[PDB]
Amino acid sequence: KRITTPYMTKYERARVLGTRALQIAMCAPVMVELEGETDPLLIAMKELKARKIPIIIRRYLPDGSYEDWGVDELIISD
Amino acid sequence: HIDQLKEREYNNYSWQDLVASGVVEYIDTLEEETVMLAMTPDDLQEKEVAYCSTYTHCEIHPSMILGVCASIIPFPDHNQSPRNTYQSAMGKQAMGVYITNFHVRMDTLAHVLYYPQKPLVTTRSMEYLRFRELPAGINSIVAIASYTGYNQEDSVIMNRSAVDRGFFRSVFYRSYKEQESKKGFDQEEVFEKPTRETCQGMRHAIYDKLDDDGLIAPGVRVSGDDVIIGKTVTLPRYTKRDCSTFLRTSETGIVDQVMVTLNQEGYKFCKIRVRSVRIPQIGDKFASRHGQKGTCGIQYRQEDMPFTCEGITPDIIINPHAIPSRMTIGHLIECLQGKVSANKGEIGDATPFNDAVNVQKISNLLSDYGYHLRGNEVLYNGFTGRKITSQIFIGPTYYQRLKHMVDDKIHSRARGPIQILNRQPMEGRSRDGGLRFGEMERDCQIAHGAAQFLRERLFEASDPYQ
Amino acid sequence: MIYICGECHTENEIKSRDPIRCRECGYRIMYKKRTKRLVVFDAR
Amino acid sequence: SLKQRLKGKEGRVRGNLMGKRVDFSARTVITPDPNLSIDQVGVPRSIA
Amino acid sequence: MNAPPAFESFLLFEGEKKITINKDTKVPNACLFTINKEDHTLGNIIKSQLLKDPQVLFAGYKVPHPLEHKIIIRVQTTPDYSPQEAFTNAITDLISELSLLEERFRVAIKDKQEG
Amino acid sequence: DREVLRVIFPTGDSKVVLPCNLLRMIWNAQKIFHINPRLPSDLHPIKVVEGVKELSKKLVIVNGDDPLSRQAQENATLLFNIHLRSTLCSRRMAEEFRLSGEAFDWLLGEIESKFNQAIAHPGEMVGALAAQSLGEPATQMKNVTLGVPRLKELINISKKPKTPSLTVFLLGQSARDAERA
Amino acid sequence: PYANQPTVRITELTDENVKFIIENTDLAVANSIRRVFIAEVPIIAIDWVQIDANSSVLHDEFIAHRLGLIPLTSDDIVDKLQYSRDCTCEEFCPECSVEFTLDVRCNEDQTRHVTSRDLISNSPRVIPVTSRQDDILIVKLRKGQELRLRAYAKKGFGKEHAKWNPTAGVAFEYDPDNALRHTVYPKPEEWPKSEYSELDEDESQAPYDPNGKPERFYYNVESCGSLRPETIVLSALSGLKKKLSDLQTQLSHEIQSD
Amino acid sequence: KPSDLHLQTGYKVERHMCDGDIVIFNRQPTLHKMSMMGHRVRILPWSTFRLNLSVTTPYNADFDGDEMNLHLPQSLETRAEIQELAMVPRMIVTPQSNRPVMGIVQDTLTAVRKFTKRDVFLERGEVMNLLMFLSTWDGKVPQPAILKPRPLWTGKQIFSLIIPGHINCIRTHSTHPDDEDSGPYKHISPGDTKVVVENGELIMGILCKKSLGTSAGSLVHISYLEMGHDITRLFYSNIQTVINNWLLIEGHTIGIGDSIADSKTYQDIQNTIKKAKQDVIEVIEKAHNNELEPTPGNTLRQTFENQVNRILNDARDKTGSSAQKSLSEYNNFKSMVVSGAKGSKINISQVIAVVGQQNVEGKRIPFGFKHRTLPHFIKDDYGPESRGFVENSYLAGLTPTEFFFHAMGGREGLIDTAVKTAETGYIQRRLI
Amino acid sequence: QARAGVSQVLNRLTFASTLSHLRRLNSPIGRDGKLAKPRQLHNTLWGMVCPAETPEGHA
Amino acid sequence: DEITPDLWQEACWIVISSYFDEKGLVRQQ
Amino acid sequence: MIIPVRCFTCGKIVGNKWEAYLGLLQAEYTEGDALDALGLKRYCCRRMLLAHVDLIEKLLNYAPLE
Amino acid sequence: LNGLTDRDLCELNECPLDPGGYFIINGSEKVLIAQEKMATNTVYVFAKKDSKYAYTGEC
Amino acid sequence: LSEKDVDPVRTTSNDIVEIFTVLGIEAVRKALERELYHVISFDGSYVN
RNA sequence: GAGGGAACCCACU
Ligand SMILES: [Mg+2]
Ligand SMILES: [Zn+2]
Ligand SMILES: [Zn+2]
Ligand SMILES: [Zn+2]
Repeated sequence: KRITTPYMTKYERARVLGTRALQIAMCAPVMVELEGETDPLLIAMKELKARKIPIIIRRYLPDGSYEDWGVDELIISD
Repeated sequence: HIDQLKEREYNNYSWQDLVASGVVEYIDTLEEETVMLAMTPDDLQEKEVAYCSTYTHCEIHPSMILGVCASIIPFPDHNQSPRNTYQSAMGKQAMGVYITNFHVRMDTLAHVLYYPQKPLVTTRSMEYLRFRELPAGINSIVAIASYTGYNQEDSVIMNRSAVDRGFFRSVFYRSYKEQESKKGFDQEEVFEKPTRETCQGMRHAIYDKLDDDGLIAPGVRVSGDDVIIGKTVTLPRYTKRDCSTFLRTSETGIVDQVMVTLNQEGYKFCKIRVRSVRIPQIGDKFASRHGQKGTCGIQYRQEDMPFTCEGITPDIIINPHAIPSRMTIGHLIECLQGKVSANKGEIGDATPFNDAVNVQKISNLLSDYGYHLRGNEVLYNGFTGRKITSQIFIGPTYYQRLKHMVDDKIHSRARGPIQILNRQPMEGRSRDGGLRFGEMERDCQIAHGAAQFLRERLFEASDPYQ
Repeated sequence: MIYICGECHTENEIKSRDPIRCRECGYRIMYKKRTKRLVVFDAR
Repeated sequence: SLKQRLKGKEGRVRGNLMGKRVDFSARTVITPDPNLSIDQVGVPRSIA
Repeated sequence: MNAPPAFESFLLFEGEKKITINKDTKVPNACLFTINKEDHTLGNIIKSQLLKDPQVLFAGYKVPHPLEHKIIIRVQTTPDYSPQEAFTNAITDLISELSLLEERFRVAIKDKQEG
Repeated sequence: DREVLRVIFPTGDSKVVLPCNLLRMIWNAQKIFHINPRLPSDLHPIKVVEGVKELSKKLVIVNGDDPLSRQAQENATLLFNIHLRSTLCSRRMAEEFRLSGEAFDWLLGEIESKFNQAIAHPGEMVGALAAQSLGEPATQMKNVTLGVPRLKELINISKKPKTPSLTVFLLGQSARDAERA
Repeated sequence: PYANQPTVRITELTDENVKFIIENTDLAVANSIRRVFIAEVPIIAIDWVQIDANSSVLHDEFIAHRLGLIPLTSDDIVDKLQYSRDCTCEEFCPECSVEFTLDVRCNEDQTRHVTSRDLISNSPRVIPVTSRQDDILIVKLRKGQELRLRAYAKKGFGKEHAKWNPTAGVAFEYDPDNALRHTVYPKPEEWPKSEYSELDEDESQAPYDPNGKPERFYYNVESCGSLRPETIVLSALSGLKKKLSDLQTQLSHEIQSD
Repeated sequence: KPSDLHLQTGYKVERHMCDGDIVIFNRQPTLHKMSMMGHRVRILPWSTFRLNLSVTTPYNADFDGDEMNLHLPQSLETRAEIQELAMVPRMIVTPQSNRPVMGIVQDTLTAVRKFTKRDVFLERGEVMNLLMFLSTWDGKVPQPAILKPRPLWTGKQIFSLIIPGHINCIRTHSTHPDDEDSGPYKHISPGDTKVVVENGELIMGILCKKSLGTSAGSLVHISYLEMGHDITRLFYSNIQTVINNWLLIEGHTIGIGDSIADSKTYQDIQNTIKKAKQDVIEVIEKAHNNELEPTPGNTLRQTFENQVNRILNDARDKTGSSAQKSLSEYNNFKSMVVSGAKGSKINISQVIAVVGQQNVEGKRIPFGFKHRTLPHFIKDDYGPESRGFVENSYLAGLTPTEFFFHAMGGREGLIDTAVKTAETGYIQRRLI
Repeated sequence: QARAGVSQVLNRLTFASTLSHLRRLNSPIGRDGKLAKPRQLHNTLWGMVCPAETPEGHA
Repeated sequence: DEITPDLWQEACWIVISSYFDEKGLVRQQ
Repeated sequence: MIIPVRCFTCGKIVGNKWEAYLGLLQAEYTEGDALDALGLKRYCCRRMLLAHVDLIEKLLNYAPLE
Repeated sequence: LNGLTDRDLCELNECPLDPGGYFIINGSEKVLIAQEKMATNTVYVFAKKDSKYAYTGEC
Repeated sequence: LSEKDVDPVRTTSNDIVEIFTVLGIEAVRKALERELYHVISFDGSYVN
């Protein structure tokens, strides 16, 4: 029932990484094991690579409807 | 006539006597459209087909078609014309000694080179522009070479050891004017040394460097947050508030002169000249006399610069790629002629239309002095001592230090003053202002798709409001 | 304090609110003394 | 007038909404550096 | 304004190590010697002296940025030899070279001055 | 496909703009899998036929199974599928490219990944991209007018062009001799 | 131990320059010796200027810069003089600096040439070089103009400032006949021969030597006057050896630390 | 006070901008989206913005006094947007012309043309010094292309080490002959002018602007398409560092000796100029004696102008062809032209042989006086010297009439730039 | 409604700038004009007006 | 007597020097 | 304005040579012979004296404020 | 400063190389830039384009 | 186009307005694309 | 620990 692309767009990747980095900087629980690094961007990218970011992208269609895609449901091709 | 004019101050023969003799005459543009001009007297003394047998006038010298700024260009007929235009623009921005009585004058902006040199390669028209007496520039050993990649895209490498010896060192003079003014009976601005418990709204600065007349003394080091004129205005316990004159920010220097006088309407009027020494820096603009502008990209010491077998290092290294699309061949000929001039002990002649000066003649003259005839030399790498495989064109070329230093242009803002009306950051580095994130930048960030950066720039780095 | 007259090279004591005029030659342009504070220049 | 306040490239909309002065911005002369990578800019210590 | 002090090209500040050795993990028996507050002088002589040692498989130096004052010397040796040992022996050979050159220059100056 | 191409390109200009560089990836497969072009290959031609069929099935620009979606998907990938069947012909793959079976499978996977990397991302501000892409070369720009004045006469729909003109083409023998022209 | 065994042949020794030839060493050793000539030979030069009065037409930083560029005799005294960064004094002392004073007032109708002869040192071993040629012109004064200043000269080398560079011109050469083809002439007949060339007039360039390396190096070290040129070369060899010894000490400490 | 120096979790510290910080870097005019790119901050001890040289092409920047702007993103969302969207390696290839915007520029370009020639041989110390500046090097010194009599590596070996991954690319050098591909030496190039890179190894060919520049199908383009943005960023940096350090050994200059031609070449140029001026005089005599036949679609004066301009363009082309044919392989104008770094064959022609015809508004120099270009000519003089043909070179120097006509020609270009900027900017604004 | 820039502050950065500013001519045609003819270097400027010295940009 | 071409450059710069000795450069103002 | 103490390129002392050079030029030497008599062999040192403009003499024609 | 020798100008703290040609207004040096205009009293005939006039004479 | 022995297929104008009024909106779309391509690619410049 | 605007001119890329 979902017609949008199964790939995570570059804008979706940028905003999910920024939002997850801000959440980690506001002391959200880290979803992966971190090997002693501090930067929230690096933790956000290794969470995205592990596909464990707890964020749902709501993609709006021009007709007004929307599709909810998990970050773990999309293909991180870039 | 020539013999009479050789003793102008003996015979009292002058130019006006030459006009009265019927020898020269003034022709305007409407009359010039009916005259028949010989370019040179060689057009007169011509054989059976002279192309014209009815010449009415002769040019005194064709190089007199140039103006003041185009007459300092050496070999202007060997350059592309837009480069001559660019040099005519930049010769007005070149720092030398602008006037002899600069110590008397307090100009708002003043620029004095330490060691201005007359060019080794001059034009004869420069004898009447007084460029021999007030020159703007230094003859520099310029090697046109690609060295470490730091001279690319109109950049120069300078010799740091040369710069330490005063090469292109200059002085910036800035004058600050202030006056007491009686803007009403109760209002009375006055030059006083202010006191913290008495003056309203100080700028949290030091006031100890002021003398008790409210004026700083000559010879005192000053910085960007320093008071140089202490003026208080009476408020109609804080009977007076602070309206002191402050030094412009990040313009460190030394008070050179303080002058006190009366203005037209009889109030006390102070002018303070502050002196700052500008050592050549990375990012300072330098130009030859051929449109070859460029900022200093790096400065190497004498042991790092490439050297000839005599131990000569270039003062300036310029990129070869500055030459081909520009076709500033007069730069190369000036460099060659300057090598010949410095070896011979003479001032080379670079009047534009001169058949006595030729590239072959300059080449033979250079080969007569033990150098390669085309100005190339075998240079050795400064870092390793190995010979550079190519042979480098190197010799004296007249360079100019332009007014555009990087320290008069570097500007950053984190947060600070904002405008009253729109509550956005101010204008310019002089007011600690912000940079304009204009419409084209907005379009570029739309095309990037960075909407949160667009919101940061256009909403919460400029003027948040609720 | 002590101001040098611009024309006549002489030093003159001037108090505050006193009009700036040389008592010798009546010249209105006067210059401050070089300071007595101790300023160090690197010889570079 | 108010119309002159709103109109033009120096007006309210084009000069204060489509584009505007920003904080956290710096401007200075650029010089070459072959030793920096392409994604890297050398910054003076005063600006930083 | 942003001009560094001229002594910073050759003076170590507090806590700045002169030479630091890092094992180069790409190939066996390779080390990177980061020498602080030096330039092409010592880097060039040490690299060329290491190039004379037949047990040295690689010897090079670089200034990573000319506005910084730092030398990186990469030395790779044979497995029966050490890059630290090669670097030490290169410095020892250069010191003996300069001692011999110093005494022979003194002898030649004395001979030239006596006639 | 050849007839469709000659309808689309009547001037015979074979230079097109397409997402996946098929010749370079065939060369990449040859270099990766150590293809000996002088030895017989283990790639069946029917493997080429069926692999190109499934690959063209899984290169989707327009989603959907309705006939409108299928027609739009066939139209959107028509040039690329023509070039794919032309390049990954079984005859060319056997005697010209000489690829092996694993090289061909890697080729299909690489073509699919490179095509899916080429699809326009939703959120692309392509109008601003187009306006900057037609204005940036404008900075670097019969008496027919060209350059910036002609660009102005185009984007401003001018009822009075500077040099209005026709290009009249002639039919039959009228086009072949100068006297009836 | 793969050290070279270099040999020295002095060909000229004046009070201004030394011309010499180093054989059987490497090009990097020769170039580093040249670089220490220019950059890392310490001399004594004025580095601290306090101007008490300056009525001259030249401003105070100008006078200070000219005073810094004046060479001072440093033979046998720069070896025993301490760097101010390494000295136990607070600001200045005779163990790390030399005091100079200048007190010149022009009271005559003739222009007074304030030269380096007017620099009066508190140490007789450190004087201006022209005060042992004319004297280096510091400034020119007219009647009523004055210059009083106090300076301090300290140890330093040319890597810091070019006023501490002891050499005027270090001419350096190797392979004068271009046998190694380290430079490639498009037209070898257009090029003048070196001073050290060993070719006949019909020949323009030596035959190529594929087994050759840079092995013979020619120097003309010209002194600015602060040290004797042979003292410059000896101090350069000593300074390079001391740099290598300090680096070896730090390297041994780093090896033992790991 | 220290009581105000306490940090709690959830506090913000407005710390100074440091190494590795992400910024947006910008040059006005911001024409396309690659005039604002994300850069990583490196602090360097002077007062300028240091910039990489390959990056100067998307900014349309040089260092003749350009000032550029730097915006610091203030949040983690904007920082990640710039990091994942607007960085320089992601902006290597543009969607405008499906080709790279940044390539190898001017000294890296001139010396990679000089470095990948067949007769470039590097000794062991030179190779080790060059490999010090290869950041992607794996630590293994390659076997030299020549082992005996002496171990020598070629420049193609070192650039093969520079070329990343297993790039396969075929290009041609700018001096590639047209009939070489049909000859017997197609796959063994006699002039080394067919560039073949196979498995990331530069097998053959001299690299230039056609291989390392901003063209479609170039080596950096293939590197971006096959290896992504980070490996291509390392590729750009490695090319620049290794080539710029080999150029210390090799060196590149321009001199007055590169502007000289042979005496035989000067004689040929003077003969061509004399013959063309004679042809112009003959066409003038044909037009004056009413023997000039108008061409279809044009009047007699415009056919005369077309004939004269054809003769003078043939003169300029033939003198320029002789000028390039005189040039040796050591000529540095030729080096910078065949590298594609700077200049053209027209520039070499104007420097060495003939500047050419000066044009104002597409015609020859107008009769600004009564039927005279200058008062030094006779009336109705339609010859080459009168109407703005400069028969001298920049080396020879211009005659005063030629100098004035050349100034008239260059003023046209200055005017065109100054008055085209505003209309082009208005077109961009309306398009946006 | 009056012409501006007839009187200018005299440039005193160089002696050459002072001389050039003291010998300066001005066409009072608006710099927003995009016609090229007043900006062109006319033939009749020989010996009267310098063919090289003109500003860059709008003027 | 007529000025020979070998003396012409020196003569023309003599008369130019005479012109700038009288008029100067700001004579129009 | 005044003769530099050092040659900019090499650092040879030229500040003690300006008055000697002027005296040699007054003694009917050519400029090249005057430069050769002062030991200025390199053309970098010769441009120091050849191209020097001694503006300090004309600055000394103004009455001093101090 | 009219008729003064260079020594008299130096005694007045004026530069003898200074050309003059400018004014001092409120202490600021002001130069009058020369202004081009069409010549007076001369008949000039032009052809106005895209107008009701084929030719026009102007004085 | 109506004239005899004139190709009624390939004959075209460079006038956008008359192409719109004679042949329609898709034809003037194609004509606009062709004329913009001509302006762009006169210099040899390529835009996607 | 920060109190004018406007106009004009010059200049920079
Ligand atoms: Mg620029
Ligand atoms: Zn008095
Ligand atoms: Zn001490
Ligand atoms: Zn010198």
